[PDB]
Amino acid sequence: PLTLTAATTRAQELRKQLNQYSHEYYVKDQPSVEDYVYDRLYKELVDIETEFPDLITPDSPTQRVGGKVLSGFEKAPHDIPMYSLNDGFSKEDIFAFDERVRKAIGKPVAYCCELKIDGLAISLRYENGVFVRGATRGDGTVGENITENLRTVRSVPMRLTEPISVEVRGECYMPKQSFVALNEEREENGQDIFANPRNAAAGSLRQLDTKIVAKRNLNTFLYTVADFGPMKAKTQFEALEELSAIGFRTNPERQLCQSIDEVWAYIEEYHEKRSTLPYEIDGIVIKVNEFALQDELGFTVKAPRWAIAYKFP
Ligand SMILES: CC(C)(CNC(=O)c1ccc(Oc2ccccc2)cc1)c1ccc2c(N)nc(N)nc2n1
Ligand SMILES: NC(=O)c1ccc[n+]([C@@H]2O[C@H](COP(=O)(O)O)[C@@H](O)[C@H]2O)c1
Repeated sequence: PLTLTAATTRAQELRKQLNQYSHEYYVKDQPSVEDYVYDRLYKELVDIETEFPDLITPDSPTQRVGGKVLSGFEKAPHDIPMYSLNDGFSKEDIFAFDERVRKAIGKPVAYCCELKIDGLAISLRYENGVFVRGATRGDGTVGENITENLRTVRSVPMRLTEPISVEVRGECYMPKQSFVALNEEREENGQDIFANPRNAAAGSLRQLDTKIVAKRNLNTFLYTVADFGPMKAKTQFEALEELSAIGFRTNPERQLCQSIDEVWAYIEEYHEKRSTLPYEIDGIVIKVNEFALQDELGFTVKAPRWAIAYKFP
């Protein structure tokens, strides 16, 4: 019953179908099929892999549960630095930022506005569509290679929609509910609770046992293209849409603003919706939308001159 030949073909069918369902469930936050449909196919795949372990692949959904236990993390260089952001705290700071931008560019400019997610910055590298390296930001030029841990974060694709080679960046965070649940479990086990979601996500990704990480319910929001590869985006808003197109999870609250006044309205809007979000945010990030204009503004030693983070008090 069921030969290696038949199982080999069936395994790929299952991985493709299950991965599509996972993409819808974890990346789109909108499943198409009921859980039992996914569970049935998943069990079939588990049976095939148990019978023929050689059919297990890096992109099989069964690998999300982890298993490897590292002795420590290897250094993860960032040839393209992961910059920090300059901060603003008042309406004055924001309009001041706009003034400097207009002074340098010589004309009004559009701004892509995004929410600043309270989590840990991460870099994801793909070669021919295959996930090959996951890394923390560290000090900006050198972080930690946490590839194995990130393989367990359900929203991180193991194989992209297109076999392209790129490096993208974003935030890995822990949703409020999972943060609450985790602290309750720690209280039950006599452990020190995490002070906030940020520390919980950072501590989770520092865990050497991938099995533990797999149960931490971490999620992601990607917003930066570091190595474009064949990507076509020419603006940040376009980049966000393209990141979504190739398979990554992006934050849906993004908005392209045609004026600094629209920018401030965005800030006021989400400062109010803040408590309603399933994840914590420490602010709003405002970026000159056009890459050509970002290039003109350049970077300071620490951050780009074309973006600013409005921090909530
Ligand atoms: C804007 C940027 C600083 C990312 N960008 C970069 O790090 C970056 C780095 C080299 C770049 O270009 C170079 C490429 C090669 C060599 C030198 C520069 C361009 C952007 C940033 C930082 C933190 C963010 C955050 N917490 N939330 C959101 N929503 N957005 C954020 N955006
Ligand atoms: N309906 C779907 O498309 C879908 C996809 C992935 C996981 N799930 C559910 O998520 C839970 C965890 O499953 P995984 O650990 O395999 O990701 C299960 O309860 C499963 O049914 C549902």
